[PDB]
Amino acid sequence: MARPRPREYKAGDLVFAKMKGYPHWPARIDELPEGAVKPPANKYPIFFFGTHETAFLGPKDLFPYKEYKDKFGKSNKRKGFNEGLWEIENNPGVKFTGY
Amino acid sequence: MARPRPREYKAGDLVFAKMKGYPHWPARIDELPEGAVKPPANKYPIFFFGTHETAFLGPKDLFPYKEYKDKFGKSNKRKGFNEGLWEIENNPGVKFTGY
Amino acid sequence: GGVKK
Amino acid sequence: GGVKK
DNA sequence: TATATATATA
DNA sequence: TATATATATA
Repeated sequence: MARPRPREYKAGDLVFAKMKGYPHWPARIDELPEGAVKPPANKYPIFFFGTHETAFLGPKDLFPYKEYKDKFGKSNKRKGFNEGLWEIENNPGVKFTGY
Repeated sequence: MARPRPREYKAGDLVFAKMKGYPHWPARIDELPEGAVKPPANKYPIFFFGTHETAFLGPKDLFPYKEYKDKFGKSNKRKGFNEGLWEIENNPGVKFTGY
Repeated sequence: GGVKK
Repeated sequence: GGVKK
């Protein structure tokens, strides 16, 4: 048995977000404000702690935070990373306009 | 196809010698006089130009000078280096006891 | 930061 | 010079 | 500047 | 396993 990772996310969820070139990165699912350009299907707007960069990523690159903490929550020399770790646990609401 | 570097050298041979922390360095294979303490297997007595320091190195850290000249023969600000570039061209026998 | 990708 | 160690 | 390591990808 | 790229150090 291997529990599948969510195929659906809601605004406010904290995760690890994976892009090519970068370790799994502490992040948050932002809200898509409606009355805007609609994104590609099944992709979510991502807010990265540490850098405050954004991107759109499907569920295949998203890892529920509490679930994958010990696996991805370790020190990393990349710029923003340890700052991100600090933010996902202490101030996860930074610039979040979802609620 | 890729030519191997020498696995044996002879005294007087001019090379680039590489040690940890320093750029590839203009250098020479000195002799090992008989009637002396044997060196560790496959290590050659090295003379560095510019600094006139010595060490023992195996072939992995050695690059024949003519062949690797313009990959390693660029100026560099490390003390002795530019003087070494000068010596490997104009006085490569300096303090050479081999012959 | 901005959009990274 | 001395030994480059 | 110009090294080494850290840690990514291939 | 081997290489490229980012970040720390001397």
